[PDB]
Amino acid sequence: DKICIGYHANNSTTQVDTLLEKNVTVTHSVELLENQKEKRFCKIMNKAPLDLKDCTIEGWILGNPKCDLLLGDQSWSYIVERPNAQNGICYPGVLNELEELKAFIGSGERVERFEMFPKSTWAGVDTSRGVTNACPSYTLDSSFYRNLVWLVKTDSATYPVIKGTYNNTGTQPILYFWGVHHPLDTTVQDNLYGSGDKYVRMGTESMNFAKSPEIAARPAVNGQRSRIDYYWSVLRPGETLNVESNGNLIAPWYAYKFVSTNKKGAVFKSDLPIENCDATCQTITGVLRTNKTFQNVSPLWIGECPKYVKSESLRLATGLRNVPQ
Amino acid sequence: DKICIGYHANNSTTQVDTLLEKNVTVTHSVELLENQKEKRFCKIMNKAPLDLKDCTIEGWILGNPKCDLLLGDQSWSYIVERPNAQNGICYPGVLNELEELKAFIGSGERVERFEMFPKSTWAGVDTSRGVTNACPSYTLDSSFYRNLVWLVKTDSATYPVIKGTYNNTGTQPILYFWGVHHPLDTTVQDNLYGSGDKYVRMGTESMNFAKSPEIAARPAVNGQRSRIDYYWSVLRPGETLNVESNGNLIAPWYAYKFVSTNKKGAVFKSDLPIENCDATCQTITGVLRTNKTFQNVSPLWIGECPKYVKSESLRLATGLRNVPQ
Amino acid sequence: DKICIGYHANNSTTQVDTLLEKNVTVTHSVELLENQKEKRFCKIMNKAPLDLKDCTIEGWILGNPKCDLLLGDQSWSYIVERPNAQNGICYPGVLNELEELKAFIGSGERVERFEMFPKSTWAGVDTSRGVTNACPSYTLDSSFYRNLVWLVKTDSATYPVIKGTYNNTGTQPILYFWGVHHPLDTTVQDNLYGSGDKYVRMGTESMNFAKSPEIAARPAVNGQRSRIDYYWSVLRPGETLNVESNGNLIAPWYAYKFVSTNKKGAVFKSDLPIENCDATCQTITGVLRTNKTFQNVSPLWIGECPKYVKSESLRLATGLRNVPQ
Amino acid sequence: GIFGAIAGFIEGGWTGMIDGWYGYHHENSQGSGYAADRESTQKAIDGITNKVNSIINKMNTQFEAVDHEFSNLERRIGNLNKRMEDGFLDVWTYNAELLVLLENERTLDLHDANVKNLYEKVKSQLRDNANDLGNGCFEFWHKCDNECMESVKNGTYDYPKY
Amino acid sequence: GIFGAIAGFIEGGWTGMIDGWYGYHHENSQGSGYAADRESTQKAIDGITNKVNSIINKMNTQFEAVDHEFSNLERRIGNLNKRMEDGFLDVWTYNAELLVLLENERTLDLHDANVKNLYEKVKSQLRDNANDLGNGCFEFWHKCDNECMESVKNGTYDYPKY
Amino acid sequence: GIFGAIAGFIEGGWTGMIDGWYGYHHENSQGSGYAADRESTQKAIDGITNKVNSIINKMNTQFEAVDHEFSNLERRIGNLNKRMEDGFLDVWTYNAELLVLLENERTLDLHDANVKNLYEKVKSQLRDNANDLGNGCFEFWHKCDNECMESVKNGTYDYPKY
Ligand SMILES: *[C@@H]1O[C@H](CO)[C@@H](O[C@@H]2O[C@H](CO)[C@@H](O[C@@H]3O[C@H](CO)[C@@H](O)[C@H](O)[C@@H]3O)[C@H](O)[C@H]2NC(C)=O)[C@H](O)[C@H]1NC(C)=O
Ligand SMILES: *[C@@H]1O[C@H](CO)[C@@H](O[C@@H]2O[C@H](CO)[C@@H](O[C@@H]3O[C@H](CO)[C@@H](O)[C@H](O)[C@@H]3O)[C@H](O)[C@H]2NC(C)=O)[C@H](O)[C@H]1NC(C)=O
Ligand SMILES: *[C@@H]1O[C@H](CO)[C@@H](O[C@@H]2O[C@H](CO)[C@@H](O[C@@H]3O[C@H](CO)[C@@H](O)[C@H](O)[C@@H]3O)[C@H](O)[C@H]2NC(C)=O)[C@H](O)[C@H]1NC(C)=O
Ligand SMILES: CC(=O)N[C@H]1[C@H]([C@H](O)[C@H](O)CO)O[C@@](OC[C@H]2O[C@@H](O)[C@H](O)[C@@H](O)[C@H]2O)(C(=O)O)C[C@@H]1O
Ligand SMILES: CC(=O)N[C@H]1[C@H]([C@H](O)[C@H](O)CO)O[C@@](OC[C@H]2O[C@@H](O)[C@H](O)[C@@H](O)[C@H]2O)(C(=O)O)C[C@@H]1O
Ligand SMILES: CC(=O)N[C@H]1[C@H]([C@H](O)[C@H](O)CO)O[C@@](OC[C@H]2O[C@@H](O)[C@H](O)[C@@H](O)[C@H]2O)(C(=O)O)C[C@@H]1O
Ligand SMILES: *[C@@H]1O[C@H](CO)[C@@H](O)[C@H](O)[C@H]1NC(C)=O
Ligand SMILES: *[C@@H]1O[C@H](CO)[C@@H](O)[C@H](O)[C@H]1NC(C)=O
Ligand SMILES: *[C@@H]1O[C@H](CO)[C@@H](O)[C@H](O)[C@H]1NC(C)=O
Ligand SMILES: *[C@@H]1O[C@H](CO)[C@@H](O)[C@H](O)[C@H]1NC(C)=O
Ligand SMILES: *[C@@H]1O[C@H](CO)[C@@H](O)[C@H](O)[C@H]1NC(C)=O
Ligand SMILES: *[C@@H]1O[C@H](CO)[C@@H](O)[C@H](O)[C@H]1NC(C)=O
Repeated sequence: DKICIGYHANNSTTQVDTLLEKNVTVTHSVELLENQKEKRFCKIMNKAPLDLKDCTIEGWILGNPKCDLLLGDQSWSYIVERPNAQNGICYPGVLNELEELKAFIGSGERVERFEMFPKSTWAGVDTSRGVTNACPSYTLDSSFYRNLVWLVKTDSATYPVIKGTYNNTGTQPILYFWGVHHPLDTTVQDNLYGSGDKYVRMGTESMNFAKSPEIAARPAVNGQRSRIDYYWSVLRPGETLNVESNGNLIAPWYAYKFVSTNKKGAVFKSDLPIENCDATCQTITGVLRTNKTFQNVSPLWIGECPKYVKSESLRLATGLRNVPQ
Repeated sequence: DKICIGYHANNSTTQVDTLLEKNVTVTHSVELLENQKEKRFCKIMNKAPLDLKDCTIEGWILGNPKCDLLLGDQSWSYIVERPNAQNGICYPGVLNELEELKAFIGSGERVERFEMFPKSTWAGVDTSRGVTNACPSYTLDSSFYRNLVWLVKTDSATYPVIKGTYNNTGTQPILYFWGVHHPLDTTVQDNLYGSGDKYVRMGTESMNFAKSPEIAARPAVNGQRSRIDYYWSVLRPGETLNVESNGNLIAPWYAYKFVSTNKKGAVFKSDLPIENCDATCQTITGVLRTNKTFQNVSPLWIGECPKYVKSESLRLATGLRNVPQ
Repeated sequence: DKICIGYHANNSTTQVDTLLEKNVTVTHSVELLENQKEKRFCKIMNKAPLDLKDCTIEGWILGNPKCDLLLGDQSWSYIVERPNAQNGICYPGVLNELEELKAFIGSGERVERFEMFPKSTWAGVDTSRGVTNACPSYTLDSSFYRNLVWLVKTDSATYPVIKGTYNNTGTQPILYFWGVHHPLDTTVQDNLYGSGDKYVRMGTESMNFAKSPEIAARPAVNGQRSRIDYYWSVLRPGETLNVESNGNLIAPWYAYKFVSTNKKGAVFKSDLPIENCDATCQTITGVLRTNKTFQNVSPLWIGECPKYVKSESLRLATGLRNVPQ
Repeated sequence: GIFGAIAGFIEGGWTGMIDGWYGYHHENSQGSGYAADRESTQKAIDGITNKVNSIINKMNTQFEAVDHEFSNLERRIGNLNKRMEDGFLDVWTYNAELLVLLENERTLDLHDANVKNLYEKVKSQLRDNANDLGNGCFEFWHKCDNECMESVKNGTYDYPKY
Repeated sequence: GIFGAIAGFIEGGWTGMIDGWYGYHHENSQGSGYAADRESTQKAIDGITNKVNSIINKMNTQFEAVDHEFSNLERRIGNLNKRMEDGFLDVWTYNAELLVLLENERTLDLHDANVKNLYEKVKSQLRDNANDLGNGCFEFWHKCDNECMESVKNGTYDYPKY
Repeated sequence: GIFGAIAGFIEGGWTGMIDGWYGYHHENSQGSGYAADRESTQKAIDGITNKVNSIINKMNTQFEAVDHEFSNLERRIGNLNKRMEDGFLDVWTYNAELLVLLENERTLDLHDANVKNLYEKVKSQLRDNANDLGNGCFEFWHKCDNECMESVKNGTYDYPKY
């Protein structure tokens, strides 16, 4: 007659590591790390992402004519920019504070396009010949940014002082754009804006801007030796904007009422497919569907994701050392 | 006849958590985290903090006329700026590199105000009519910054080239300020500075400055459509400053000999009361009086504080499991 | 007849600390931290470091005449700048974006000097009198930067519009330099560049530059009340550079084909000796020769070093408590 | 294991005991069988469940990388952002991997301790009345029927009898 | 507890023993009383005091947040500063909370081990001369006066006598 | 130590045992000698070697400080870089120093456990046939020659004989 004391064994081959010993088979364990992704983009909070397709961020938001598919109001949970987008800044030039612009837009949720300065704002000048072959649309060989208007002298008269004003009476900040033209030589300058020292001056309650044309021949890009210095800013609720110029102004035409997100916001550069599905966790390299605590897929995500870690495995023993006989 | 082995029990109801078990009563324990504050500001190293009261940092250091209480020499262990301070930049404009200025001042301990350029420095111009209704004092309806002087043309003569020089012969760096006026139109420009292309140029051994007026009508602020671009810099010991201008100069009048702190320095934005007491640890939301190792009150402090942590409690068992009978 | 169970003791006096007990003698232990350095610089990947000797980074790369020892092609595993280097920017002025320049150069491995714009590039102007006593060589009392050329008017003629072009057809980016002269007054300006409003304009596919002379008397440095604003940039493979100027240009003469490193790169400010030896781990304060896991010598290094830590000792027990009898 | 029971003086486990982690094998005239000790098994499950959840809860924050962009004249702050992101990636990897190795070692030790104490509980009950075979088994000197067995398992074995 | 003594085979503690953590209860013709074992109590106090101070010393640095300000065109570095400050806040919270849970578990284990070893020290001294009741109590077979009691407590019990 | 063997009921170590960490001292008619127990010694060496290497491997990344420079108008980001570099310096110092204190305590405990279990292995083999002296020594009641000694050491002592 006998009684023995003992412990559980089973058919487990699953192993864990300890400080004293590697590769120890245990009866029960839990894996804490996820290494599996769905290689696609999905909706977050069942709001869809904004695919740029063949437009870059600059082309979309400046209103590049070949980005008409995107033109107007947009809502997004995040933005996907494709690595081989061809339609960006068509008329050569620098967009000032580009990296801060992308960060600002990334913090957003929704834009409403609206007409900020109708072409009939600018007295005594031409608003209908501001096109170029550097900026084709899909139908015209010479067009321009739908959110800007390239102002040129009329008939013969010297290009006069023009003025514009907009008091933001709404509750939402306004994202807007403008520019300063820099011709390649002094005859192109006179053909377009006449003679005299020209300026572009802008101002709000909290911001001043002043720039002059810098005439010089730059290397040809998209067939142009001239340049444009593009600019952006944000008009806060209650502020008002004054535009005063007597030459070289690429005027703000349309602009965006901007809704700031409370979540995180992201701008993913990726060629992954956007599909019709939902997710709570979206990394730049795919969706994660897990309960697990860690993941080694990506540090870059939107939504609620597991902690990122370089580990291949994080298996925790729960059961005991498996010693079957 | 018998002898038993056993362990201490007592009337403790204090509990701790372990990895295996929550809510375990123990005979002895120590709490390591502080969650208690005195909601007030005190002296640090029994040197008092500088209350700005109704002035912002810009108003205080530019010498806004309504900040005369603060005007002159100051010593501080840290600075308290009130959220509803009304007296800042009275004549509308941007203070350049504002955030770097606040950081510089925060690193300080003491300022000595002194006259850098007496009004009689600037030859052939008027130094007594540089006032404005945008900048009232408590007695005059039209005054100006006590540390600056708004220079205007005299009588009829064209505003000439003026010059100023200061060789810092002392042992302390000098914090100083200047400006460039930007009138709303071209008649106000001529009424004040005459005709011609104007400039403000400044230079030291290690710094150059050059700017021109940018004439345009900005939205009205404090009744002004004009603007001033304010500037600041630091003249190091042994350096000398040259001011050359022929228009639009808001001249440096008074300036500050600046003593850099060796401690940390802080600029607290808070409406908490400053009282007559001492402390070794001052957080933005109150004094901590402790021996404890952690605190969950604030990450922001001056003095010698406990490590900040989000925890509600960090109770360490010292005694054993309390099992009374 | 008896058998005893027991454990090893030895003559060890080496101690370790535990959470419960300090200063415990153990039979065996391993030290994990290194505190020993060779106070010298050695080769890394048996490529030697570049000693600047008596030149600063700016003097070396601008081609200060007193840095001819360094002039031309260089390869390095890292750069040693000496704290008391006297030969830097000889003709007073600011090198724009200096800190970004040092970071760029630190990321490099090799420079090839080559002639970018031969003096015969600039039509109708003098390229042989651009010297100064502020910039002596070791033989001439008045010379200039070997990588720049100070252009001055000829004979009598107004200084005309000059132009230069360089299409980078190679596979390596090009580091190049230029400048804009700022004379102390308006006669020196006319003596050198003639009358009229002058400009320096530069441009590539991705960069624009435009600046004008700002005439003013600055404090004397190296005998000069004038100044030069120095500039630098990088011409990427496939880009081309256009220089257009009608006054005040300090032209790019020589330039550097730049090889970017894949390793880390470092710029050590130190007066330590460079000797003929090899190393795998080089800190700013000396070589480390170890197998150990930690080191308390320096956070700053190139090569493959142990983790930096403030500890004096990190001794791990391997053996047991030493209890000899 | 440091307590010497699992893969120690009790050389192996029981695939035949399916209803728990620690327990008994009895043998008498009525026959043979395995039975879990539910008190010590449940206590172990509660403890380890609590350990797993505490780890899961302490690891319940995330460091958020961003891919803000940086121009070619922002090499210093772009590299600052990279070294900081890599910085937190390295300490959290260290924390997770080190915690798992440390907790695994102690978890196996806990089980080992529990088998040992269970064995001691039974040894302390039987005393004279059984022979300790040295492998976790006790041979009774008296007859132990099913209610005698059950009284050992529930810790109420009546020594003065038998 | 993994050593099986506290709230184990010694079911409860003694509110009557006030002068230490571990000790004895004796009973003989002269009567009854509690007495601390000072050697093992003091050794435990020194160990745990050392543990508390070491934790307090390793936690004796502070990460310093600053509220430097950032303009609207410095959104990237302003957010860099925020994520880094939150970064260190999260690892130090993790470190403190995890350390406390881990150290509490091991501290209770240490006490448990100490009661167990004290019990073993006495068992090893008495051997035949007393009956181990299984609950930490020993019934002597011989008379044990006050000096006999004290010789057990100070670990000099003389077995060959009695 | 929490297991009570090292500097405990086995008061001191043996300078005379040079070939291992744990072992035996025997004494019979043929004389006296020390001998390492190679199984438990080797197992301990493998375990601690594994612990040392795992620590060395988890600490095998480095935070890289840079001395990029910062102008006088970059006080905020220059200080951001300083606080971040000091930030990682402090958590890695904490991690290394705390890990070493914690691992040292547990390493000494492991050795203590191993001596204890070795002692138990022998006690369990001899049972009646020897007298446990309470200090790790066993006095045989029967003659134990060299092959009898060796059978205790290799764990095959034959109780039914003698
Ligand atoms: C631990 O196990 C023992 C043994 O299994 C349990 O004792 C058993 O208790 C039952 C009743 O609870 C006893 O049976 C009774 O017998 C009388 C007739 O004699 C009958 O009229 C009652 O209705 C009942 O059937 C049984 O004899 C007894 N076994 C013994 C003494 O060996 C004990 O209750 C268990 N304790 C715990 C806390 O689980
Ligand atoms: C451990 O406890 C025992 C028992 O309490 C201690 O032994 C006791 O020691 C005292 C003296 O130190 C003995 O008393 C002596 O007796 C003679 C007369 O016989 C007297 O003239 C001496 O002046 C003294 O009073 C006492 O008999 C003895 N108790 C015994 C043997 O049962 C022992 O010293 C303690 N050891 C330690 C290390 O604390
Ligand atoms: C553990 O130790 C014991 C004792 O040292 C080992 O048993 C010994 O084994 C040898 C052979 O392996 C026995 O010797 C044999 O005797 C016969 C004559 O009787 C001879 O012809 C054989 O060639 C051989 O010499 C020896 O008697 C025996 N010692 C005993 C029984 O006390 C045992 O093998 C060891 N086990 C392990 C796993 O190491
Ligand atoms: C509003 C306007 O002026 N549009 C013009 C445009 C501009 O005048 C010009 O971009 C300003 O610099 O010029 C257009 O063609 C210019 C033409 O120049 C040649 O040298 C070049 O080889 C061609 O590729 C082309 O750029 C233009 O297309 O922009 C005509 C347009 O009406
Ligand atoms: C030194 C000086 O010029 N002070 C003037 C001031 C300046 O000329 C003016 O600020 C420069 O732009 O003008 C003062 O009043 C101007 C007046 O303008 C009206 O259009 C407006 O409605 C009023 O609110 C007021 O700003 C002034 O107060 O600054 C007079 C002062 O003497
Ligand atoms: C190319 C050229 O002009 N070189 C001159 C130089 C420049 O004209 C001058 O630096 C431009 O501002 O002037 C040189 O000497 C100038 C002389 O000025 C005195 O006031 C001063 O006291 C002297 O130290 C010295 O600087 C020069 O050395 O640069 C002559 C040179 O040929
Ligand atoms: C040991 O572990 C490694 C990975 O950790 C695994 O690839 C290998 O198969 C394991 N070996 C055994 C015998 O389990
Ligand atoms: C428009 O702006 C002016 C500032 O010039 C402000 O005073 C006015 O109230 C605003 N009007 C509306 C309708 O908000
Ligand atoms: C358990 O702990 C929580 C907080 O940790 C406390 O609020 C609760 O009262 C505790 N429960 C018991 C029974 O002690
Ligand atoms: C003032 O500055 C000049 C530089 O122009 C310097 O040479 C001189 O020594 C200084 N004077 C004093 C008194 O420090
Ligand atoms: C205790 O440790 C300190 C340093 O940790 C050492 O200086 C001192 O000599 C040690 N004391 C003893 C007695 O070993
Ligand atoms: C030089 O640059 C031009 C751009 O103006 C480019 O089209 C041309 O192909 C380049 N030539 C060579 C040889 O690379």
